[PDB]
Order: sequence, then C-alpha cells, then structure tokens
Amino acid sequence: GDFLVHHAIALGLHTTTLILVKGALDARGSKLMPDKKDFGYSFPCDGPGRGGTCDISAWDAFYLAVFWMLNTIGWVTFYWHWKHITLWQGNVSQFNESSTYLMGWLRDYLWLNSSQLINGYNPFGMNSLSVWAWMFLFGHLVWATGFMFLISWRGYWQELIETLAWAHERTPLANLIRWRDKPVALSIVQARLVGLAHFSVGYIFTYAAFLIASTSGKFG
Amino acid sequence: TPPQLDPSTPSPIFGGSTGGLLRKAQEEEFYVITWESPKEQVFEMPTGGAAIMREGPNLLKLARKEQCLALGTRLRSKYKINYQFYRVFPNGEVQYLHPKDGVYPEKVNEGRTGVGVNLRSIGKNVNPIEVKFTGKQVYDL
Amino acid sequence: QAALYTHHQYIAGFIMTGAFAHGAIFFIRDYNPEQNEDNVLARMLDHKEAIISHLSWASLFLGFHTLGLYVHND
Amino acid sequence: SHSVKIYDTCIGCTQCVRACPTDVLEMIPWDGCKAKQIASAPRTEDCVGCKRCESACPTDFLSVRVYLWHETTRSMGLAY
Amino acid sequence: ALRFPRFSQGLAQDPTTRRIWFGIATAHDFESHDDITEERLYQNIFASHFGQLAIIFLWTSGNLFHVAWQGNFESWVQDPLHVRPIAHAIWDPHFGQPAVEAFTRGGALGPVNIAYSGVYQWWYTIGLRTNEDLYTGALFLLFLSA
Amino acid sequence: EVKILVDKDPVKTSFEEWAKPGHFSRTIAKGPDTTTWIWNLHADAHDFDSHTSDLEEISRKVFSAHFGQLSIIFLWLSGMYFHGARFSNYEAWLSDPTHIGPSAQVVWPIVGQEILNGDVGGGFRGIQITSGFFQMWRASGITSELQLYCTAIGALIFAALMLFAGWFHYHKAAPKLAWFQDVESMLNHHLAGLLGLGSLGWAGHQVHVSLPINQFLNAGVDPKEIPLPHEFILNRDLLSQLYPSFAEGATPFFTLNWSKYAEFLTFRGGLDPVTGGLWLTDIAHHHLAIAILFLIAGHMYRTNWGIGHGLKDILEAHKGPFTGQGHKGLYEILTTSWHAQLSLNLAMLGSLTIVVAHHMYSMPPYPYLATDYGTQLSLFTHHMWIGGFLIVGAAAHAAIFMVRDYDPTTRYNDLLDRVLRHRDAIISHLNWACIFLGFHSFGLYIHNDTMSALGRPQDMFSDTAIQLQPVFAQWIQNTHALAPGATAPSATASTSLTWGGGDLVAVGGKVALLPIPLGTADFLVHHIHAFTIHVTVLILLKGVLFARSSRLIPDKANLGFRFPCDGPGRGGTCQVSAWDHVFLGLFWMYNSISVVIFHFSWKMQSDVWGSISDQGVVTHITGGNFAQSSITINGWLRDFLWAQASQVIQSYGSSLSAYGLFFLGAHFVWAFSLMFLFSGRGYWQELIESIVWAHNKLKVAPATQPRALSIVQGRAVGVTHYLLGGIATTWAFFLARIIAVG
Ligand code: CLA
Ligand code: CLA
Ligand code: CLA
Ligand code: CLA
Ligand code: CLA
Ligand code: CLA
Ligand code: CLA
Ligand SMILES: CC1=C(/C=C/C(C)=C/C=C/C(C)=C/C=C/C=C(C)/C=C/C=C(C)/C=C/C2=C(C)CCCC2(C)C)C(C)(C)CCC1
Ligand code: SF4
Ligand code: SF4
Ligand code: SF4
Repeated sequence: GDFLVHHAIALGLHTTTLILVKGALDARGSKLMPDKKDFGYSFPCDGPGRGGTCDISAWDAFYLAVFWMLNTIGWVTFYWHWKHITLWQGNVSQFNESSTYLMGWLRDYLWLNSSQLINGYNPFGMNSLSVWAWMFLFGHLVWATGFMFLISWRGYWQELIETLAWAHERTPLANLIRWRDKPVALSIVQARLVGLAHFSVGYIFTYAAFLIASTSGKFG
Repeated sequence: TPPQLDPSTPSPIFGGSTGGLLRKAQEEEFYVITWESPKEQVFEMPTGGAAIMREGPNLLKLARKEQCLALGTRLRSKYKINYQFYRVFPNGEVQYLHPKDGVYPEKVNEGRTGVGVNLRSIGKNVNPIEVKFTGKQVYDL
Repeated sequence: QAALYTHHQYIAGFIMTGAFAHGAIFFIRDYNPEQNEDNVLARMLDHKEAIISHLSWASLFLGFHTLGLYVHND
Repeated sequence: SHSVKIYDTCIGCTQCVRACPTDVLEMIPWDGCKAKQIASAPRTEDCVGCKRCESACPTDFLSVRVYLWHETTRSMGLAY
Repeated sequence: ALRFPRFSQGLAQDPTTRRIWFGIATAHDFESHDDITEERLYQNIFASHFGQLAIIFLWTSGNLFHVAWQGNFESWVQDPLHVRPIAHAIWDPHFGQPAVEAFTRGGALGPVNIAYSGVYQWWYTIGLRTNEDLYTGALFLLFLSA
Repeated sequence: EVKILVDKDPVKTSFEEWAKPGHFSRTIAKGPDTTTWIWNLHADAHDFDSHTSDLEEISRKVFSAHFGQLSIIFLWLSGMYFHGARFSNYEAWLSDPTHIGPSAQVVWPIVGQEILNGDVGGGFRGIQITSGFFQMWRASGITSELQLYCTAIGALIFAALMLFAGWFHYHKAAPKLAWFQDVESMLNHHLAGLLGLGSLGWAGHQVHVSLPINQFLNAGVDPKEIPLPHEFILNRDLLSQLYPSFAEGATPFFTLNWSKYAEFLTFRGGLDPVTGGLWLTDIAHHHLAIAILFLIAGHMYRTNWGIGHGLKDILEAHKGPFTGQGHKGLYEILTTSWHAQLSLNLAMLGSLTIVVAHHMYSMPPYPYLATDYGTQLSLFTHHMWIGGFLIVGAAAHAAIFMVRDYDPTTRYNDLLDRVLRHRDAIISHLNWACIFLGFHSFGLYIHNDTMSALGRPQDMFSDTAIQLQPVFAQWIQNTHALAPGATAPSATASTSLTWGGGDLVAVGGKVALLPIPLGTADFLVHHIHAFTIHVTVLILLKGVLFARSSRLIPDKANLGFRFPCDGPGRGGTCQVSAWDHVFLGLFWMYNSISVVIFHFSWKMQSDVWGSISDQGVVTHITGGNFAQSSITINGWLRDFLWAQASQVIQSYGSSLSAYGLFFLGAHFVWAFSLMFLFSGRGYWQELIESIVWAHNKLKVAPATQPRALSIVQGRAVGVTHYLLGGIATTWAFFLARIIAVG
C-alpha cells in the first residue's frame, strides 16, 4: 500500500516541477510569443490571434501549478493521516488491505471517519464538534465559489453590469445616489487570483476541519 | 482638408430604446455621426433595433466612438454611403474625428506623419534590466 | 501531531511554489544575457526543451502506471 | 491609454487599418517596402486593446504590437 | 499621483473600481512604483522586515498571554495525559445555552477552545511551569516587538 | 395550390466523396495542415446552412437526416425487443412480478466479469433493468417470447425502410422548397393523420388485445392458458363474456347509446388495487377521446379548398396598443428559418418531457410499475435530464437564428424589434429576481444551519419552529381531493392518490402511492428550484438578446455565433458570444436538474415508498426523515449523501459491483474536466513546442503539425466531461441504492 502512494507522491512532485520549470524557462519568450519579456511577469494574454493565447504568461504557470501543489500535499497528508489513525486504533491491517485500491481510500478513510464530524449538529441536538461541522461546509462553500471565478470569464459579467448600471440610472429615489467609481467587472488576471484564493481557502479549511474533528472524536 | 462643421440636420426615424445615451454623455462626452442617404431605408441600429434613415442629411448621436465607426462601416459596406463623425463635449465644443484627412485611413495620403513607428524589427527591443529604475519602456526607445 | 504535520507540509508546499515564481520573475526583470554569456545559467535556457520534454516523460510514465495499477486493483 | 507600435517589417497591405474598430491606425507614405506605405498609430487615445490588428498581421513576427497600458474610460469601452 | 494609490499615477487616473482592487494588489511590488530607486528599494525592504518581525513577536506574545490568562497550564502540567489544553476563552453573543454547555471543556468555567498547536508541551519541556512565567514572557516579547 | 413537388436524380450516388474528407465545405476540403483540421471536420459536419446558402438544398439534407435518425431508433427498438425475447426472464416475471426483478442482459464469462449475473429470481441470472419494458409489454398484452421476436423482426424491417427512404429522398426524389413550406398541410396531417389515427389505432388495440388479456392476468389465471389475441377477434363470444356489451356490436356506437359501453369505457380515477396502476378501461377511453379531439383539430387550416384558416391571417390580426403591428411578419420568419423552428420545437419538447416525468410517477400507467421503485426513479431522472438538455438546445438555436437569419430589412417583425429595444430592462429585472430568490431561498438554509450549530433549534425555519407553510399548494391539493364529489361528479376517484384522498394502494406488501404531505421543507426546495430555473433562464436569455450587439461590442454579429472573444481590450472580452452563454447555462441546468432529482429521491424514499405489514402499519425506507433533516445543508450532506451512498460503496464483490466502478469513473471524469475548464491553450501550445522538439530529434515529427485545442473547443470538452461525470455519478449512486434497498 505504501509503494503505490509513494509513486503517486512522486508523480505529483514531477508534474508540479514540470509546470513551474516550464513557466520559468519560457518566461522570456517562446515560439508562440517571442517577445514575452516585453510584457512583464503578469499579463492576461496576447489575444485570440495565432490560434489563441490563453494563460500564456509566466504568472499563469504558477497559477496552474498551485492546483497541482495542493493536490500533491493533499495526497501526502491523506497518506499520513490514514496510516496514523489506523495505527493509533490498534489495527494496521485496515490500512494494509484497504490502501491498495482507491475505493478503500474513499470508503474506509473518508466515509468512515466523517460519521462523527457530520453529526456535530443534528435535529436532535449538538455537541462540541459543531464548530468543525460548520467549518466543513464553510470550506465546501468557498471551494465551490472559487469555481465560479475559475470557469466563468469577464465579458459575460461586464455585459451584465451594463444593464445594472442602466437600471440604477432609471430607478426613482435611487437616481439621487450616484457612484463615484464606474462599476466594472474583475480583470482577467484578477479573477484568476480571486478564484485561486477561494479554491485554496476552501481546500485548507475543509481538510483542517475534517482532520481535527476526526482525530478529536475518538482521539485515535 | 478643412473639416466640415455640424449643422442641425434631422435624425433617423426611431421609436426609442433603453440602449441610448446615459449620464456619461451629460458629463464626459458623446459622439455624433452624420451621413447622406439617397432614399428612406431600414438600417440596424448599433444599440439594438431597426431605424429608418431619411433621404437627405442624417444625424445620429451615440455614446461611443466604436458605435459610430461600426455604423459607418456598415453604411459603407451595405448602402455605399460616405459618413463623418465628431466628438461633442458638455460645454458645446465639437471635435472632428473621422475621416480626419478627408480620406479614409486605409488609403495612403500625403501630409500624414508617422507616430509610433520603430525603425527596427520587433526582435531588437532591449531587455528590461536596461530600462530598470528608469521611467521608459523597451518599446518606447 | 496531525495538525502540526499538515500545517508544516502545506506551508512548505506554498513556499516551494514561491521559490519557482520568483525564479521566473528573475529571468524577466533581472536577467542580463550579455553578462551571463555561456555560463551554467544560459545553458539551461539553451536546452530548456530537452529539460521540459524529459520532465513530461517522467510525469506521464508515473501517472500512467500508477493509475493503471490502482484501477486494476479496483 | 494603451501603446501601439509599428516596426519596419511592415509590407503595407493595410490589413491592420481596416480591422481597427475605433480608427486608431492609418497608412502613411514610405520607401522601405514595395507597397511604398507603412502603418502608423496617431490616435492611440481611442485604442481599446482588442488586438484585432495583430490577428490581421501577415508578417512573422508581428509588425504591429499592442501593449496594454494605463486604463481610461475610452480604453475600457464604457458607455455609462 | 493625486489619489489612491499614491505610488502609481497610472492607477490613480483609472475612473473605475479597478483603481481600488489593483491598488491593494500591488502595494508591496516596490520595483514597479513611481520614481523608484535602488536605494529606496533596499531601504524600504529593510524597514518592512522590521515590521514583519514585530508582527511575529506580537503574535507569540498574544498566544502566551492568552494561555496564561484563560488556559489551564498549571492543571495540565500535573496531568498531561488527561487534561485538555486550553487556547483561549469564547465570548460570542450568538451562542445558545447548549453551545455554552457543550464548549465548557477542561476545567474551565465557560466556553473555551482546546489548543492543538502543541504550545503547552513545548513550553513545559523548556522549563516554563507557572502562569507568571508565561506572563513575563509575553511582556518581554511585546518589548521586543516595540 | 398544395401538391407534391419533387426533383429527379439531384445528387448522384457515388463513393467518390467518401474518399475526400471535408468535401462539404470549401475550407476543409483542401486537406489538413495542422491537427485543428481534424476537429474542424467533426464540428461542422451537420452545420448544413454553412455548407450552402440554398434553402432547398439545406431542407433536403435535414429531411434525409431525419430518416437516418428514425432508422437508428428502429434498430434500437428491435434490439430491445430481441433481448427481451432471447436473453430475459419475462415469462417468469409474468407469473410473479412482485418477487422477480426484470432482467434482459446476460454477460459472458470472461476475465471474471460473470459476477454481474446476479440473482434476479425466477431461476435466472442477469443484470437488473430499469427501463420499464416488462410492465409496458404486460400492459400491451404480450405474453410469450415469440411475439417479442416478431416485433424485433418488424422493427428491423422498418429500420431498413427508413434508411431506404432517406436515400431515395436525397438521391432520387428530392422535394422542392415549396413542398416544405406547405406548413398548413403539414400541421393538418400531423394533427389528424399522425396523432389522431395513431391514438385511434392504439385505442383499438387496447379494447381488443389489451383489456381482455389483462383482465385474465389480473384474475389470476396462468399466462400460458390465456387465449391468444386473435382469438378475441375470431369468436366474439369470448369477448362477450368479459364484457356482455360486445354482444351488441357497433349498433350502440351508431345509435348514440354510448353508456352501453360503460363496461370497458370508464371514468374511474385512482389505481387498480391488484395492479397499482391506472385502470386500463380509463386509458382506452382517454385514447379514444384524444383521437376524436386531434382528428377535429387537424381540420383547422386551409390547404386547397376554401374552408380552413390561414396562419398568416391569424398572425396579422393579433396586434394592440402596446405591441404595434403585432405578429405580422412571423409567418415569413418561421417558414424561411430552420433554426427558429428548431428552437421552438426544442423548447416545447423539453418542456413536455418534464411534464411527462412529473405525470408518470403520480399516475403510474403501467401495471406493477409503482411498486418497482428502481424503474420509477430511473424514468423520472432520465426524462428530467432529457427535458433540460432540449430546453438548453432551444436557447442555443434561438441565438443561432439571431446571429445568422435575423434581417430587419427583409424580415421585419414588430414584436422582436420591441423586445430588442428594451432588453436592458428585461435583463436587469431578471437579475434582481435571481438575487432576491437566491437570498430568500438559500440563505434560509444557511440560517437554519447556523441556528442548529449554535444550539438554537427554536429559531429555525421548521415545522416545530418558525413555519413557512405552502398554503397555496395545500389548497390546490384539497381542491383536487374534493373533485369527484362537486367539480367532477362523473369521476369516481381523484386523478391521483397524492392529492390527499386519505387512501393508500399497496401491492405485494409494498406501498404504491399515498397522499404526499407538504410542509416547510417542501416550501424551501420549491423556491430553491425556482431560483435555479430563473438563473438558467437569465443566462440563456442574456445570450439570445445580446448576441447581435451590446454596448461593449457594437458589432458582435460580424464575429459570428461561436467565437472565443474579442481580445483583452475593454478590460477583457472573454465569453461574449452566444455560444459561451449556452456553455455557461449548461452548468446551471445541470445544477437545477440535480437538485430536482435529489429532492424527488429523498421525498419518495422518506414519505411515500416503503413496506406494509398484515397489521396496517407502514414503514418507509428512510422513516420520514425528510421533514426535519432536509432543512439544513448538513442534513443533505449527512442523512442523504452520506447515508444513502453506503450502498454503492459496499457493492464490491456483488452483482452491483459495476456501479461502484462507474461511481469512481464518474468522479474521475468530473475531476478531469477541471483541467480543461481552469486552463488555457497558450500554456499547452508552449508545452507541445518542447515535445515536438523531442520528436524532431528522433525524426518522428508528424507532418500534421500538433496544435493545442482551440479556445472554444477546450470549453466544450470541459463542459462535456463535467456533465458526463456528474450525471454518471448520480446514475450509479441512485441505481445501486434503489436496487439494494428498493
Ligand atoms: C519571503 C516571502 C516572500 C516575499 C518577500 C514576496 C515578495 C513579493 N512577491 Mg511573492 N510569493 C511568495 C513569497 C514571497 N513574496 C510565495 C511563497 C508565493 C507563492 C504563493 C509568491 C507568489 C507571488 C506571485 C505570484 C507574485 C508575487 C509578487 C511579489 C512582489 C509583490 C507582492 C505584492 O504585490 O503583494 C500583493 C499581495 C497581496 C495583495 C495578497 C493577496 C491576498 C492573498 C491571496 C491572501 C488571501 C487570504 C484569504 C483572504 C484568507 C481568507 C480567510 C477566510 C476565513 C475568509 C513582492 C516582491 C508579485 C510580483 O510583483 O511579482 C513580480 C506576483 O505577481 N509573489
Ligand atoms: C483528475 C484530474 C486530472 C487528471 C487525471 C490530470 C492528468 C494530467 N495532467 Mg492535469 N490538471 C488538472 C486535473 C487533472 N490532470 C487540473 C484541475 C489542473 C489545473 C488547471 C491541471 C493542470 C495541469 C498542468 C498545468 C499540467 C497537467 C498535466 C497532466 C498530465 C500529467 C502526466 C500524467 O499523469 O500522465 C498520466 C495521464 C493520465 C492519467 C491521463 C488519463 C489517461 C487515460 C486514463 C487513459 C485512456 C483511457 C481510455 C483508453 C480512453 C477511452 C475514452 C474514450 C476514447 C471513449 C496528465 C495527463 C501536465 C502535462 O501535460 O504533462 C504531460 C501539465 O503540464 N495538468
Ligand atoms: C442498440 C441496440 C443494441 C445493443 C446495445 C446491443 C447490445 C448487445 N447485444 Mg445485441 N442485437 C441487437 C441490438 C443491440 N444489441 C439487434 C437489433 C439484434 C438482432 C439482430 C441483436 C442480436 C443479438 C444477439 C443474437 C446477441 C446480441 C448480444 C449483445 C451483447 C454483446 C454484443 C457483442 O459483444 O457484440 C459482438 C461483437 C461484435 C459485433 C464486434 C463489433 C463489430 C465492430 C464493427 C468492430 C469490428 C472489429 C472486429 C470485431 C475485429 C475483427 C474483424 C476481422 C476483419 C479481423 C450486447 C449487450 C449477444 C449477447 O447478449 O450474448 C449473451 C448475442 O448473443 N445481440
Ligand atoms: C447507398 C450508399 C450511399 C452512397 C454511396 C452515398 C453517397 C453520398 N451521399 Mg448519401 N445517403 C445514403 C446512402 C448513400 N450515400 C442514405 C442511405 C442516406 C439517408 C440517410 C443518405 C443521405 C445523404 C445526405 C443527407 C447527404 C448525402 C451525401 C452524399 C455524398 C457525400 C457523403 C459522404 O461523404 O459520406 C460520408 C459520410 C459517412 C459515411 C457518414 C455516415 C454516418 C451514418 C449515416 C450515421 C451512423 C452514425 C452512428 C450514430 C454511429 C454511432 C456510433 C459512434 C458513437 C461510433 C455522396 C454522393 C451528402 C451530399 O450530397 O454532399 C453534399 C449529403 O448532404 N447522403
Ligand atoms: C398522415 C400523414 C402523415 C404522417 C403519418 C406523417 C408522419 C411523419 N412525418 Mg410527415 N408530412 C406529411 C404527412 C404525414 N407525415 C405531409 C403531408 C407533409 C408535407 C406538408 C409532411 C412533411 C414532413 C416533414 C418535412 C417531416 C415529416 C416528418 C414526419 C415524421 C415525424 C417523426 C415522428 O413523429 O415519428 C413517428 C414515427 C412513426 C409513426 C413510424 C412510422 C412511420 C410512418 C408510418 C411513415 C409515414 C409514411 C408517409 C405518411 C407516406 C409514405 C409515402 C408512401 C409513398 C410510402 C413522421 C413519421 C419528419 C421526419 O422525421 O422525416 C423523416 C420531417 O422532417 N413530415
Ligand atoms: C434535434 C436536436 C438538435 C439538432 C438537430 C441540432 C443541430 C445542430 N446543432 Mg445543436 N444542440 C442541441 C440539439 C440539436 N442540435 C441541444 C439539445 C443542445 C444543448 C446541449 C445543442 C447545442 C448546440 C451548440 C452549443 C451548437 C449546436 C450546433 C448545431 C449545428 C451543428 C451540429 C454539428 O455539426 O455537430 C457535430 C457533432 C458533434 C461534434 C458530436 C459531438 C459529440 C457530443 C459532444 C458527445 C455527446 C456525449 C455522448 C452522449 C456520450 C458518449 C460517451 C463516449 C464515451 C462514447 C446543427 C445545426 C453548433 C452550431 O454551430 O450550430 C450552427 C453549436 O455551436 N448545438
Ligand atoms: C457554491 C458556489 C456558488 C455560489 C454561492 C454562487 C453564487 C451566485 N452565482 Mg454562481 N457560479 C458558480 C458557483 C457559485 N455561484 C459556478 C461554479 C459557476 C460556473 C458554472 C457559476 C456561474 C454563474 C453564472 C453564469 C451566473 C451566476 C450567478 C450567481 C448569483 C445568483 C444570484 C444569487 O443567488 O445571489 C444571492 C447570493 C448568494 C446565494 C450567495 C450566498 C449569500 C448567503 C446568503 C450568505 C450571505 C451572508 C452575508 C451577506 C455575509 C456578510 C458577512 C460580512 C462579514 C461580509 C450568485 C452571486 C448569476 C448572477 O450573477 O445573477 C445575478 C449568473 O448569471 N453564477
Ligand atoms: C548526506 C546523506 C545523504 C545525501 C543527501 C543528499 C545529497 C541530499 C540532497 C538533496 C538535494 C540536493 C536536494 C535539492 C533540492 C533542490 C531544489 C529544491 C531546487 C530548487 C530550485 C529552484 C527553486 C530554482 C529556482 C530558480 C529558478 C527557477 C530560476 C533561476 C534562479 C533560481 C535558482 C531562483 C544520503 C541520502 C546518501 C544518506 C543520508 C545522509
Ligand atoms: S479569452 Fe481570455 S485568453 Fe482567450 S483570448 Fe480573450 S482574453 Fe486572451
Ligand atoms: S488595439 Fe484594437 S483598436 Fe487599438 S489598434 Fe490594435 S486593434 Fe485597432
Ligand atoms: S498588418 Fe502587418 S502589414 Fe498589414 S499593415 Fe499592419 S503591419 Fe503592415
């Protein structure tokens, strides 16, 4: 069971270094953008020409590699937590037999250890684990909110904000109030940063709540 | 060429829409496109809907320069009509924009001086460190 | 123990991404090709393709075979 | 206002000028190419940065380059 | 620059909300600020490092003070295998009565949080034994931050 | 004049264009230079109006494509009947439908996969099916495997017929454009001919083959001693014993004594207690009335004789002080644009599928369908998904019509013009409605979660707390329960058991249907549904209305219907095309349908489905936990997702092991989609640049230059994988849960 998870960790490491090294070594330019150094470390793109230039800057390579870093660290932390929680319970054989296939990870680690956490508050009362139960769903919600910024892009939101500006300008008793900064949608690079921040915050909080609650419901 | 002035010519027949001018025209600027038509005819509006252009002079006020140019290129391509447009400020000042020289910009013309022309290939721009702690860009040199 | 291990590993993961991000920023802002002629730092830009392709091969091999073994066991 | 620059690899096919949505570019006389004309950008204050000119550029690499710079009400395409 | 940010004139003339968002996001990129010099860059970084150290000292002083004030360190050093360490107290007006009862752990008289940072074991190992020791450590760390 | 108009031998039948990929378009026919070509060939395969500008040429192509689709559907039906006849336990299920699970698929003994042949009962091993074919076959009167073989053969013959018809009508007799534009004749024939005569024939089959055989089956006689269907036509005496009225012949029909047929033509309502489904005598009368209604309806329009209506005449006479010229000009639009008709038909079909899904669970038409929970859940979810997809396609093709076929200079319409002149007001109002609904629906769940987490159950929105009762739906239920007595006196029972008539139908110790109670939790989920529907409508309507132009892009029509962007200018112009709006609205349609099916599953397992003992006590699958647990997000996470996933995660080593494997595979594909959704092609082209170097170093670089996927194609791949993984996760989880516990 350890042999497979160690190679998963190695794959995660290699892929993350691949992304980061490719971003660093192509920062000054490439065949698609020979003059990349002339635009800086962080720029949105080079436009729809030459086939399309989405996420061509070096900052975008880091933005992509953060997801792989999070996935790799999640793998190593899952491994550590599952290997220790079974050792503290007196039955290592649960990990030895169930870690060789991924359904074992899904059922005997995630599903099995979330029984106490999700029962922090229920229609029959609450206990001291309710904070972690609330934070579990809080992290889920933030993680899902990040998908909005990571999937939907700017033009849809700008065209929608135009209609809201018209609606405010035509509403009685609200024309008396005027904005001082013109409302615009988030920038292309700004939205990537915001979505990545939401993704990372949800990723950290969900696992922190799950780990603390699962290790504190039974104390190993 | 001496740019033409702005008369009080009529406007196309239109029922009104929510896509017209907003308070930005009141405080910052708006644009005016004028053309001449041989007959009354339907034309799509850049703000949505269809209007009727009258025969003779036609004047239309819009919020952006891009709207004026889009309508102008549509007129030139579909109706074969020459057009002009101007920028109008809240204090009544009118600035003539296009066609600037009296000739459309895709056609070469004498009297124009190049702005932003670099006498080098794009691959000969200097590295950022050479312009570090100076206020200049590599492409401005 | 679990909280400390997870905390420190996630911090290390973020720091290691920062190390490469600033290394990338150096190549754009501070790198002087003329003052680094044919030293160990220019040769990396010389065979970046060989480096990237080999990293891609290693990652592809690891992913293919690890996932295949996991799915076979499943 | 964004920055639009023209390099002497221009062949003067006037493709950028007729792809401009805000009339930023124009053609001026020249002697460095067979067409005897080169592009110029005298009205970059109306530039929006859509980079439509670079999509119409036939030269390799591009002869017209757009650099996104300080943002104004004209450059963000705001009508309100 | 006449408005915010004052270090970027180009951002200051932006008439949209983007002027604010970007002003926060480029505050510590000293290299791209208006009229920046190498001497100013190095001096600003040197100054910022001191503020970071002050924040680090203040955080540790706060942890020590709260452990000494609302914790159960003296009762924990007598039963480390059966006393749950306390980080700090809880005062939330939104709490209900079952929440007040459920969060009264350790030997506390009200809702508290159980510390999982391992500061109790670390401080017990290095010789600290009483609440007064933590109190005088917190004052020293505040002095260092100042 | 309305007459047949054809052209002889318009296109020669040859294999020469099969050997030239991309022949249909000017650009693609030249051959590939990069890999993008390979994708462009498949994306433009069925974009007929982009191949040619001739309306007649396009129409002939769609006419033949429909024949091809019909042939494929006939092949699928033939396969289903053949597998029922050859690899099924239908004949054993007929004699014991309450204890035997339907199965029509048997796997081969290879690589250990033979574990999927589970014990479905009746001395048969196979895969349990949830299509509901067994109950439909029992309703139709099918009793032996031989009649299924004949149906399979007939369906094969019909598939061959449709394929030959498609070839003949594209290559030999191609109808002219005037033939297609004869909309009045088409409407008349589809209303009276197709629907009316089809329903009349089905009614005849029901009163002659279905009613007697099902009367024998419900009486408890062996299927192998029921007289054959033709025996009920040969000697009418056999038919005069179950129903003596048949002794009178057709005299009562022609003399207008219809009450004499009350034996087999009824207005009952409710369900058959032996069967648990609608009375067959009710269904036959329903179809006989529908036949007359449609036959009369199909006589409304004028084709060649003076009588009838003109569609243009009706359209041009509907105008008012608020709508100008009115509907004038719509006849020209709908007779010259395939995309507008496709949009309208897709919207109507998608809406009708959802109605079918809602009506089939509340009024089970087929025998022994209500107590087969796996079939009911599967049918409901399947039809909900089909309806949602068709509805999204409606918006896509409306946007396509707006981009391509809209022309105010030649095809002006006042209504469409006036809609386009106040689109800002429509979109802003829908935005406000979406925000208000999202707050006042989802934030109540957050309020409940926070109150429960804070130890304040008395401050929540619940039936034992601050109440939010759906009084309007409760009043409608009470009104429908009282219908048989005051407003539908000829009806014996209400149209459904769920209205509240205080009765429950039990078949084989299992609850078929019972009055469904509505409370605060239902009030919450219904407004959640409304919020998601409104957001999907907002996304799609904004794309349709702003496809031609916007204040950001005055000339969005020249960019086409499907383009990535208009550059990073104006702050950023990503996903401004109408295609992107469909791409985004697919996610929200998925979200809405997922919430609807989750609601249905939990409610049915908690308050309707269950078991009943020979004491009169009902025990539901989850014991009525919906009312107090479905009011918090933690309740959905714990008592629905965590509790009911316990089946699919412990299915390894059993006959349900294929659902856990599909569970994991769907999770994997859903995660895989995020690589495409979160990135862009500029990184991938640069990465490919390095691999191309490695290939060139070893002289293995292909001539077809590798290209990263286009900006639009990456979005399509991401959304397709996202939808596939998400829908398959629920498919596996639902099927495993409802087969193990149902
Ligand atoms: C010793 C460590 C160190 C130092 C001195 C710097 C210093 C610098 N970095 Mg850097 N960096 C670091 C570590 C460091 N970094 C690490 C570890 C990473 C990887 C994560 C990065 C990634 C990084 C990028 C990608 C970039 C920089 C940039 C910069 C420069 C400008 C920073 C700026 O504008 O701040 C502005 C920073 C912010 C406004 C922070 C945003 C808020 C974040 C997302 C935290 C949000 C937390 C969230 C709200 C929590 C919610 C909780 C919930 C309960 C509500 C500056 C020279 C930028 C630059 O100019 O490069 C040329 C740039 O583009 N760095
Ligand atoms: C679970 C989701 C998932 C998966 C499986 C992958 C997989 C991969 N990513 Mg990736 N990625 C993801 C999410 C995911 N990513 C997300 C969310 C992001 C953030 C945007 C990224 C960002 C990212 C970057 C930036 C990079 C990668 C790279 C890679 C590749 C690394 C090499 C490898 O593992 O080879 C193993 C390959 C696989 C596991 C792919 C699956 C192959 C299947 C199982 C075999 C075929 C099955 C069957 C025959 C097909 C039939 C289906 C159909 C024909 C009917 C690999 C293809 C790197 C790369 O390209 O290196 C080569 C790279 O540079 N990814
Ligand atoms: C939508 C319709 C549909 C579907 C999904 C199925 C599905 C199935 N049928 Mg089925 N069937 C159908 C319609 C359908 N049928 C119809 C209409 C009929 C009436 C003619 C039948 C008659 C029928 C019979 C009689 C049997 C099945 C069987 C099966 C099962 C196994 C099929 C198999 O392995 O293929 C067999 C494999 C192939 C046909 C090969 C695929 C050919 C493609 C073109 C690739 C060719 C490459 C080739 C294999 C390589 C060698 C070529 C050579 C040059 C070297 C499978 C569940 C079998 C079963 O359930 O066994 C228990 C079985 O015995 N079916
Ligand atoms: C008898 C054989 C025959 C022959 C030689 C031709 C020859 C021709 N036809 Mg024709 N056709 C035929 C039968 C035939 N047809 C039939 C039976 C129909 C009725 C459906 C049509 C309907 C038809 C139309 C509507 C059109 C043609 C066209 C053409 C021309 C080019 C088509 C081409 O490149 O095909 C190559 C394409 C294929 C081989 C694709 C076949 C795909 C099949 C039909 C669908 C099966 C897909 C199925 C869902 C697979 C699912 C599994 C998958 C997931 C793996 C060419 C002259 C076109 C034309 O005139 O060009 C301008 C045209 O518009 N034909
Ligand atoms: C009573 C007459 C009648 C009937 C029954 C139909 C029936 C049908 N028409 Mg149709 N049509 C009619 C008159 C009729 N039409 C007239 C008068 C016109 C000209 C105004 C059209 C113009 C027309 C178009 C343009 C299209 C249809 C289509 C369809 C099919 C819709 C798909 C469906 O519901 O599948 C139901 C499937 C069945 C009921 C299976 C049985 C198939 C039936 C029995 C075959 C119909 C035979 C036909 C009426 C006469 C055959 C000619 C003869 C020489 C053999 C359906 C088969 C669409 C289609 O799919 O095309 C293929 C389509 O695109 N029709
Ligand atoms: C009867 C319904 C119907 C019809 C006739 C059409 C017809 C058309 N649509 Mg359309 N559409 C429909 C329903 C329909 N659509 C629905 C329901 C939706 C919403 C999802 C859409 C969304 C849609 C968009 C967004 C677009 C079209 C486009 C088009 C046109 C080009 C189609 C083409 O070349 O595809 C070629 C076919 C393919 C490339 C095959 C795609 C394969 C799919 C993605 C895989 C499906 C997954 C599969 C079920 C699972 C298999 C598992 C796998 C392991 C084997 C054509 C006129 C395009 C256009 O330009 O119109 C002018 C366009 O941009 N449609
Ligand atoms: C769970 C993740 C999530 C959430 C919460 C949202 C939320 C929203 N999306 Mg969305 N979206 C997401 C994921 C998500 N999205 C993803 C993954 C995609 C990609 C497919 C999209 C794509 C998408 C599109 C394309 C559209 C939306 C729209 C909307 C808005 C609908 C209006 C509404 O309900 O406002 C109500 C607000 C909420 C329900 C948010 C939760 C608020 C609760 C009540 C807590 C608030 C308490 C209080 C304010 C906290 C203050 C404390 C203080 C300290 C700050 C809303 C802001 C639409 C829109 O803008 O229409 C107006 C729209 O067009 N989204
Ligand atoms: C003694 C001993 C041993 C050995 C050990 C060793 C030898 C280790 C090593 C280790 C190592 C050896 C590690 C390393 C690591 C590395 C890294 C981690 C790196 C990173 C990098 C980076 C991050 C980069 C960056 C950059 C860029 C990108 C650009 C340019 C600039 C710079 C540089 C900034 C043994 C085992 C036998 C046993 C035990 C004892
Ligand atoms: S979409 Fe984003 S990335 Fe693709 S072109 Fe427009 S801006 Fe550049
Ligand atoms: S940026 Fe857009 S507008 Fe300015 S020049 Fe290049 S193309 Fe013409
Ligand atoms: S496009 Fe290239 S060639 Fe045509 S004008 Fe602009 S620069 Fe000169």
